[PDB]
Amino acid sequence: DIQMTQSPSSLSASVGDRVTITCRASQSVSSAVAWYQQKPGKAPKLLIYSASSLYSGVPSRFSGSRSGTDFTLTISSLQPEDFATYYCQQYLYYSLVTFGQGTKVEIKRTVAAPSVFIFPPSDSQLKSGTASVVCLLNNFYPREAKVQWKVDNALQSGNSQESVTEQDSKDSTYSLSSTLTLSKADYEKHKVYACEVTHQGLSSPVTKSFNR
Amino acid sequence: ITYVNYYLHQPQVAAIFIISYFLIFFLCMMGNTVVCFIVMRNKHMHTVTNLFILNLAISDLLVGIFCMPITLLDNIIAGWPFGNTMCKISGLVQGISVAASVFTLVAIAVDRFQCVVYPFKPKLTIKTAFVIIMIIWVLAITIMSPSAVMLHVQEEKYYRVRLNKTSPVYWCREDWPNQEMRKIYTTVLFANIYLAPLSLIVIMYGRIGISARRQLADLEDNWETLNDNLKVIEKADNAAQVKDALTKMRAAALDAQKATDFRHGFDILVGQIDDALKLANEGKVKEAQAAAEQLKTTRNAYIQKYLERARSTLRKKQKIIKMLLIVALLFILSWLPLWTLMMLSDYADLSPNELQIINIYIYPFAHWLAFGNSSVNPIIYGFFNENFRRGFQEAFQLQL
Amino acid sequence: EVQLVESGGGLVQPGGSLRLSCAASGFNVVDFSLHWVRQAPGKGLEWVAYISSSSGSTSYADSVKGRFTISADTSKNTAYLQMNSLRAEDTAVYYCARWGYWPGEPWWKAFDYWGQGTLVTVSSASTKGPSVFPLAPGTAALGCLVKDYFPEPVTVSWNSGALTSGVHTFPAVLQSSGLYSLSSVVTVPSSSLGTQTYICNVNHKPSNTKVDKKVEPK
Amino acid sequence: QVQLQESGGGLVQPGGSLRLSCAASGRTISRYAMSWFRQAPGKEREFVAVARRSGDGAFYADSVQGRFTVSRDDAKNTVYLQMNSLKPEDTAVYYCAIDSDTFYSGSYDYWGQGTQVTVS
Repeated sequence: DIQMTQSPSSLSASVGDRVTITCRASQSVSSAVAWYQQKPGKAPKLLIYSASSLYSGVPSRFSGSRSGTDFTLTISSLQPEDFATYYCQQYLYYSLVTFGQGTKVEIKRTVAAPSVFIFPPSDSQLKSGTASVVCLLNNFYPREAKVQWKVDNALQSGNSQESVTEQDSKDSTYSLSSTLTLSKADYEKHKVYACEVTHQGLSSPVTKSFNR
Repeated sequence: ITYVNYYLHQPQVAAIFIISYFLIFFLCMMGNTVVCFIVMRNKHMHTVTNLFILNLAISDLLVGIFCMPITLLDNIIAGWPFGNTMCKISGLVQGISVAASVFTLVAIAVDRFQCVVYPFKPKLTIKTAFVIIMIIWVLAITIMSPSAVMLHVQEEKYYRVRLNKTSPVYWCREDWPNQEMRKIYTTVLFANIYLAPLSLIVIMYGRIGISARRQLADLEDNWETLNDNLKVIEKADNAAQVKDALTKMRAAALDAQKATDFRHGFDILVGQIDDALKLANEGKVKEAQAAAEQLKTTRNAYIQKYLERARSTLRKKQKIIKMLLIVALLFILSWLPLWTLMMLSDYADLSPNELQIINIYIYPFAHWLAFGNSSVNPIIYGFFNENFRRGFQEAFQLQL
Repeated sequence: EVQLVESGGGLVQPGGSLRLSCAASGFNVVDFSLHWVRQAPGKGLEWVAYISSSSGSTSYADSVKGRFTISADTSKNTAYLQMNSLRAEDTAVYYCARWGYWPGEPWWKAFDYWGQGTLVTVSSASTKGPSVFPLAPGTAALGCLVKDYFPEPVTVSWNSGALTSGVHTFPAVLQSSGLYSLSSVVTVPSSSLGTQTYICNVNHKPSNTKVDKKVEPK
Repeated sequence: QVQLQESGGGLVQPGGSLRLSCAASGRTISRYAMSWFRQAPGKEREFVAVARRSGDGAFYADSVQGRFTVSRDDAKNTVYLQMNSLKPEDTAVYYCAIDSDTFYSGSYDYWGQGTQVTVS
């Protein structure tokens, strides 16, 4: 019931930066909030308890503080191993625990526009009665691009599913793949299939199309 | 070529001047003597702030002995009857005491800032206060030794004083190589001694006032959150808002305990909120209310005494801060005419008539106000402390 | 050294039953309250339940009330979370965490020690092998689509691991039919398209298939 | 029905400094992201930088990274592009842009005429 809102979900920062994560509680709980760090594939680790006290063994760069119902975590020097997802939990009673929505601290990088490719379905897949077209966005840093599928200048919804990789270890850039799946009967109806991409690093949308 | 009588002022104005100076001298003497007697005689009085108050009394005594009668005799008589040594001693002592008073006020304000805004920090010891007093005196010595080391009495040939012995008049003034160095030294002294400590003291006392008021407001809010939510539980009909009331009580109890035997009572109170919270979670409200009704017994037996005693220190702490603010403000207001008259006569190019009016009617008044400030601090201390009033009665009864 | 270890998490049909076990070493479960906190794939942590065996006090989240039951056996020093009538949104990684008792530091240190977490998957899909399909292509992209497989784990390599530069294997996305789809792409110079042959080898251990599909330009 | 005007520019020697500024009239800006683009003779509208909403970072192209700085003043509904160490490769027409997506998807619809910045 005690809503715990962790607004700065997106945090792009570089090594040595001083990052700050705020957390807002609905009710006026005491200094009874904790900050946890979770790296992908692992369990959360206690970083801060009692809204100000540093847990034993964790680096001293992390520091939390409280003002009213506003609890803020800070990393003075963002070490390369500080890139994880940070969660803001309130522990007022045993049965009243509400974590925050989590903030993913990523590596700051220069803007790169995605390179957009389109792949029509293979005839082998057509033999199975289904056709999946796939549009690939390659090496774009800000994970905010939007892909729209146009089939004879018609925009569809509910049939396109996309997945984005984690930030690359080499160049710290994201890659995305959007698959639009249709039946063969619904695929042979139309001839032109296009994926149109909008990116913050792109002046105009990049449209890659193929004719069937 | 001007003959001047030994006495210059009219007998009536001279009489009122000397009687006013004698009145302020007697007030300063009596007040500082009784303050020193009170601080030395009663062992419970000795603290860091009281030690700095004793230092202030010592500086005011130095002003009263080495600066006030000498200035009065300088004003009543034409020129400077005393030698160069007496004049340099008087001026140097006045400057030393001004600097010592300013630095002691700054130290007092810093100590109370640590006491109020950051009470978790350890309190300064008597030895630390004593070494701070010593370094303050050393700083005053090294900042206004140039006035004493560079000074001389100059003879003016155009005015000769006679009773039936005629002799050219003498006056002691800072004989700087040029007025530029004197002006820059005076301005830097004004900035380091008056302006910057004024701003620091004002802003720090304001921050103390903010910090002092906030602590009591939260204490009252947490106390009334526990009290009013208890009435909610008694009047609640179902277990949803008993849980909500118990949730509000728990946060307030944790907050009140954080505010600085006392923590043990909050340990029991929070545990009973948990005990009532378990019953509310199980579903039935009737036994949760009964468990909540026993929180009143521990609230009365462990929290009412905590709240009334925690409230007591807060109120008493303001009065000391207010007294220190008043004595700081009165010091700053009393020395304002002297510094502003020096600035006006140095920077603001005025008419020769304006400077003539400044020297005759404004300089003696500003000088009297600054010297009369030394007799004001004991009055403030006595009227803002019941302990000093008891010391006043004890000393008067003992000696009379 | 204290240590929470979770076990019992496995694939179950919707409406089925499961029993997670949290073994606690180092400390005794009498002196600490044991909490179950679940994290859905791609989502955040959410508190599920807790038990305090000192007082036997149990509580559950409103989303699992009446469907999960938490017990604690102190003879074996373990806790159990029996999850029955499991729904499709109960699939998640469950962590067993340790929260001390009031007063003092043990309570103020909330969830200081967690377990490694065990993953439960609630779906009615059956174990079936994937269908690998080619994605015919300065530089050009080239990959293969590995779709219609269950359960989640599947490995895709290129040229038997010889090709690792430019290879992006996207996370599997749960289809509307309960199966999974994945894409493995690689960006290679356009000159290599005409000469070098590219093969993606896809291995699905649960279905014991090692289909390797070669991709060619058009 | 919303337009946005850009100022600054001119002839600047190499290593100089310019503070371009685009102010949008007719709509609020604090909820959006304001980007700066460059068009050089024979070049197709190269991205320069972008300032997201307050509390979010400001991102730059690798060409202008470390030299340009995009500030954002929402009191006047304006964004500034402080350019420092202007090399002769920055000679281009600079456009401001405001994307209609609050999720920063880069949907640019209002651009403006741009300001010509010539470096020798």
